[PDB]
Amino acid sequence: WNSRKVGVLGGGQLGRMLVESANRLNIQVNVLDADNSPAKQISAHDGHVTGSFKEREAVRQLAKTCDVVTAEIEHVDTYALEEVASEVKIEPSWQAIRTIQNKFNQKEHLRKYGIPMAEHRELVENTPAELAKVGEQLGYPLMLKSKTMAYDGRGNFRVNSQDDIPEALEALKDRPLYAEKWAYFKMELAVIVVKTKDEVLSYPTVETVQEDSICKLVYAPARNVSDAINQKAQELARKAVAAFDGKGVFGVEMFLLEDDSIMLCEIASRIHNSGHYTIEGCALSQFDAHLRAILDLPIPAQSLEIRQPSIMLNIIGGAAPDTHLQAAECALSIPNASIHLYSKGAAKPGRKMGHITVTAPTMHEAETHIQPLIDVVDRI
Amino acid sequence: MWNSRKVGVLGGGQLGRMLVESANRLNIQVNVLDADNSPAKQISAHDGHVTGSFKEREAVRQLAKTCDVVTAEIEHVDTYALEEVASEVKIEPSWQAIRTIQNKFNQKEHLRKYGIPMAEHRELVENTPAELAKVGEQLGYPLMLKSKTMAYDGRGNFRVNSQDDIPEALEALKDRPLYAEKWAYFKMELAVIVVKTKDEVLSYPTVETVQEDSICKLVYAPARNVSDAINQKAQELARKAVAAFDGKGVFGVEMFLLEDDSIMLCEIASRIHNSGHYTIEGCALSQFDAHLRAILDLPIPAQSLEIRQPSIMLNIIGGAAPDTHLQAAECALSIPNASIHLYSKGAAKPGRKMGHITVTAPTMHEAETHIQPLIDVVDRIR
Ligand SMILES: Nc1ncnc2c1ncn2[C@@H]1O[C@H](COP(=O)(O)OP(=O)(O)OP(=O)(O)O)[C@@H](O)[C@H]1O
Ligand SMILES: Nc1ncnc2c1ncn2[C@@H]1O[C@H](COP(=O)(O)OP(=O)(O)OP(=O)(O)O)[C@@H](O)[C@H]1O
Ligand SMILES: [Mg+2]
Ligand SMILES: [Mg+2]
Ligand SMILES: [Mg+2]
Ligand SMILES: [Mg+2]
Repeated sequence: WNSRKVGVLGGGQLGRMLVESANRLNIQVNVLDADNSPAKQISAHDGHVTGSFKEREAVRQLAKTCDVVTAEIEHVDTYALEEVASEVKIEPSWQAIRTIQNKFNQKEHLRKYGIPMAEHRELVENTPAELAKVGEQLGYPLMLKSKTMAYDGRGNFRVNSQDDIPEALEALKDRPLYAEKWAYFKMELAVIVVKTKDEVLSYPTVETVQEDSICKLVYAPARNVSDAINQKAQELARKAVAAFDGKGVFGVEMFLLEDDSIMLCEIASRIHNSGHYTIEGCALSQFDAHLRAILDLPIPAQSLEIRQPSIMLNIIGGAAPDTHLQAAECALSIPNASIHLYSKGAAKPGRKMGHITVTAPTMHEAETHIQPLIDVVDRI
Repeated sequence: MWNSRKVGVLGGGQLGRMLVESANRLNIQVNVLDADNSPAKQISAHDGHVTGSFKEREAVRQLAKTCDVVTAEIEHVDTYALEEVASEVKIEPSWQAIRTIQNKFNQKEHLRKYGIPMAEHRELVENTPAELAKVGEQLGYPLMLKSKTMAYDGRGNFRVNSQDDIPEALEALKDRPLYAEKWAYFKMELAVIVVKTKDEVLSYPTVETVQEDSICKLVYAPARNVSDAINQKAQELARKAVAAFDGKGVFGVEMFLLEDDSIMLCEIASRIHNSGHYTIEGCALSQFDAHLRAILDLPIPAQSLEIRQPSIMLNIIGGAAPDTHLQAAECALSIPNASIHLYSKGAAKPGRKMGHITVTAPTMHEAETHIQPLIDVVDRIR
């Protein structure tokens, strides 16, 4: 069962956690990324392919040596993937990844399936006049969005008023964009879905908190949220994921609106930051679940249940190249703190350097244990 | 710079591997001393590892020259090279400790003065039936004939039902230093994992262990059906045993619970032990996380070794077939809340510890129910 070889496009922390799981199962993983990547570092064998998963020919080498190829990002060359689909299984599917990696197309496909979402207008002209018109239809503020290559919200620009139109466009020059109606959410939610060969399952709904457009915190499960909203959100995520072909873990972002209704923010065709808490909080982490789904191995549902309330805090670079080691050093003394350093090295501000996951029998207790670290992070 | 230190591990097996697993999470470098491609090395792709044996003087010397601290994943190492190197590298736990622990007759003779309860025993100065018998005549039958040295998985012990048994005994444990212990009729076996640090002595809760063909099979944590009085008594015994040795690190203590509720020591392991594998999922800080911090003087918050939910651990022991462990692993895939750990040792040999499965649940009763089918399976295959 475990003699197959899994190829992973990307060798960052996501790829790494993934390799932690395969290692557990003695399943070989061949990472395609820079030599030395966080993920090649815990997997000492010769099967790895050095290069970019944006580069056609490497992806080609990866493929020809693997039984299944998967990705640890949604910005991979799905055309290069399309080429080898003859040679190797690809999961999830490259069409699904293709639709998904372009934020506008993902939304329009989803619309066919009736998924609650924020209204938007594709921007064909990229002229301040075109945008003014949208503004009139959608109102301010508006969230100007890049369709592709999007992450950490570096390709998004909040347009508060007709007057920011120029800064917005200068900000997001040379890209296809769409403008989306503003989501007045009271909380951001996320659900990790496991799409298998036969079913679509999900972990419980959690609460995500981004600072500076970057994920800073996750509370699992979501604080002050009725089991119903929880289910609803889950139920929604599963349905949105089902509109895709292929297997594996999908990260689903959502918005909790003031009336407690739910809208989809965006889907990620791969294991995702919101789910790192499953390492310590559930029987099978999303990494475990991903491997299993793409190789058709059983996935008991109770294994995706949350064992104890957990709170995950990302370690993000600050200006000083050690800060991440500062957060971690502090972490060493937080009770019930589980520390994950990414072995990326020296920090660049805003880079994801590691994460700390804290558990306790109750959320309150967990919040109490981690505050001091949260504090340290804020201050420094 | 706390995690910039380098850790040398004498031994690259499953235990060292799990140690590496912890070091990896803290991004701490570990230089493994063992054969190329050993389990621990496989998840550690750097060029610092040492190729050779933990029983080998110079290899041990070489490794030492390469790190800040040397620790071990096994008891059977050259404590004479470590003594040679003590002025060059910190070694934790102490080489003297491992030196004493590695010889079981010496370990127990050391503990006798610290007043630890244990079985009566007699060293065998000659491995002559003539000798074994007079011994037979001193502690009665049946008795456990045991090699003081290179012991594991009972691969060095023989139960001696009686005199007719003798010759077999000697032949099985031929050309080894031996000792003989009076039989211990326990009503159950228990173990406590202890951690010695620069300023404290911590411990995990007591668990119930179950051996089969003298190899550890399962672990129930905490121990089922043991009064509160018993766990304390157990915790104390263990901690008392540990205290008789110097060094920082994790130690495992195996005890016997007798019919009358008294506990006697079975053996103490100078390092991470099978009894604690459940800590990976049962606690915030695993025994492996604990060991690394202890030896590096890093904080170990106490609440981090408290158990989160009941758990049961089961070892995947090889059988006649060298792929059966995959069969157990494979059945595990379907057990609810079962976390599979496979060691990457290759084809199985009989009795080899191939990997382990850990199942947790809000209650032991539920953990047991989940696990049963897996047990049923492993047993079929025995
Ligand atoms: N219409 C909107 N209204 C309000 N807030 C929005 C809107 N779109 C985005 N946001 C805020 O922007 C954040 C980042 O948006 P998004 O997830 O769409 O960007 P990204 O670059 O895709 O991020 P990621 O790092 O997750 O790939 C959201 O998590 C939410 O906080
Ligand atoms: N006197 C004794 N009476 C009865 N059983 C005994 C006795 N000594 C050992 N055993 C049985 O043998 C089991 C394994 O023996 P022991 O730990 O001494 O050997 P070992 O080779 O050191 O094994 P390991 O290091 O793998 O634990 C004990 O757990 C116990 O159940
Ligand atoms: Mg995104
Ligand atoms: Mg997002
Ligand atoms: Mg032993
Ligand atoms: Mg033992």
